[PDB]
Amino acid sequence: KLLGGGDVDHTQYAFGHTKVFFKAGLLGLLEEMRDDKLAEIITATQARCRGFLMRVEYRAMVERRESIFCIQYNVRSFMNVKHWPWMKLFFKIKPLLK
Amino acid sequence: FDETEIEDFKEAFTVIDQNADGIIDKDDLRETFAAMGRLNVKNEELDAMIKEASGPINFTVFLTMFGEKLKGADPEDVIMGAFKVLDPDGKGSIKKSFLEELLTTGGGRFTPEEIKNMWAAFPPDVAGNVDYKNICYVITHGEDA
Amino acid sequence: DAEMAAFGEAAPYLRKSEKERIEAQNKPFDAKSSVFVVHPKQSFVKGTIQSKEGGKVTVKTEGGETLTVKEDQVFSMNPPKYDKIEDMAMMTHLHEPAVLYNLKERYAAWMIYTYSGLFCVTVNPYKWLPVYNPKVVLAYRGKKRQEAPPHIFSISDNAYQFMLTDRENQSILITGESGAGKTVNTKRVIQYFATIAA
Amino acid sequence: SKAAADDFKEAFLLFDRTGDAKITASQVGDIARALGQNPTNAEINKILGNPSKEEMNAAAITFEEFLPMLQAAANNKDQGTFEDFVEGLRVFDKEGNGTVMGAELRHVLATLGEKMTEEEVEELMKGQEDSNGCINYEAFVKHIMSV
Repeated sequence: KLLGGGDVDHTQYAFGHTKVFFKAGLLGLLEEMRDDKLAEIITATQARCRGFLMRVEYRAMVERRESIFCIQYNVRSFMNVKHWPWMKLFFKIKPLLK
Repeated sequence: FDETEIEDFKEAFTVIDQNADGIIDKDDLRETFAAMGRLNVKNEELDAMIKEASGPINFTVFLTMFGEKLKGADPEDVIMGAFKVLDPDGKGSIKKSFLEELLTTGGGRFTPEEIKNMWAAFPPDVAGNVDYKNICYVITHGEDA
Repeated sequence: DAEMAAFGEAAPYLRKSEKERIEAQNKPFDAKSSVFVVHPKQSFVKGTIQSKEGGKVTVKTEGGETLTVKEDQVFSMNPPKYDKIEDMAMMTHLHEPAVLYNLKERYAAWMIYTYSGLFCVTVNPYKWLPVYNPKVVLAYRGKKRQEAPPHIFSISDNAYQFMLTDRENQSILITGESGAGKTVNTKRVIQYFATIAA
Repeated sequence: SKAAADDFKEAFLLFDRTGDAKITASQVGDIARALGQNPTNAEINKILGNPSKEEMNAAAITFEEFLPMLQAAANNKDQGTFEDFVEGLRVFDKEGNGTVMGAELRHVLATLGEKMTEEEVEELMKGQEDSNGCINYEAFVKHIMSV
């Protein structure tokens, strides 16, 4: 079923009861490259992780970024306002509303 | 400025502008204060409110004056968003010393002296960082509830 | 590793640890330069291609020697993926040297059974091995030769299998020179039959 | 090239804790990753040593060395193919569904090859593995390539 895919010569091989048969030295070349690519691999799967790992660190020396501000400014308002006639008014009044 | 907050300022502008012409003059300020119970509202208080504007208080002059004083104003749902990220397990009000350390050590706006002023009218729980939610209420609408 | 238990003690002489393998197949290789070559004293030794005389070849050796030999005195070398291949006939390099060399390597590692197609090559240990081990006998019992490493009981069991599966008679042809040690095998095969179906 | 991306210089001012516009050689690995480059730690190590640069003794940096080292690492981004990442984990567990048992991926990511701390391994599984003990790596590798 696997060999179903690939832009490969569906000739060059042949199957049988315990194994596939394959011609040479190209496919041979392919594999080799492949071979190196796995030495990397885990290695390759590590990297992204590592990468990615720090990529979240930046967002943190980072996520928080705004939630603070929000908190920051938000308080300041109040400190200013709470002493304002109009705002006290709204306050006593805010309840009668619906 | 979200649009419902601008509609709340339009409703407050209509309750203070009792002549309904679109410009709050000093007579509107005095008659709104007298209808709230202020029989002794001095003319110097009305003149200090008008001295914060460069022109007549129409709806866009009232919005720009409130914008320039509320440049860090945050709605209650975004303050509770940030406090749910500070208490990510939900329900519990966060510790007093955790909010003092995280305000200081992250930002200059969270410096201590300011943290003593935060505890000072925002009471204990609020100040301490244990309760939560009452501080979001009084940051969007001041004074004791 | 996980699999091997049945043998356990024999294992090392049948198969290699899953990293010994790994450490061998996954290693640096330079095809275009690495090669096998003719050799006046030693039959075929390995080397690295240095230059190219247009139809002559100069090669370094593994021991340190330099020879300029014909183009066809030079033979490719299998990628490391084929280190101590159970079935040399799976190699992508069907040479004379590569065959000699495969046998040789898995012997220096004490593996006496290596397949070469249908054959079951067997090399005289000249010493004792836990292979004829009464644990092995079972292990090889009911296993196609692809489910287990190169060994004579493989042949011998499969025969049996095949015997009952296909309803055909079987044969085993043992052959070698005077000192190859066939009787030994023959006998050993025989015990096998007697045991597994008495 | 500039496309002169001057935001790499602005990010160097966010990683230099002294404000003198130099970044130590031990930070260069993690800052290449934060600029959108994933060189393996052995590669970052080799290059360094390759240039007779010792990461064992005190180091400083200048922007004039960090810029060309990021540009030498930027050619190696053609090694980041997601077909091989999902097929690696598809060969790591049986059956036709992409699930690693929790502790298999945690012990392999900490002890196989470039050692990732178990603190970082728990921070990379947090949310994608639920209480069944089965990590769906189709969505797990999707979210790892979202950063």
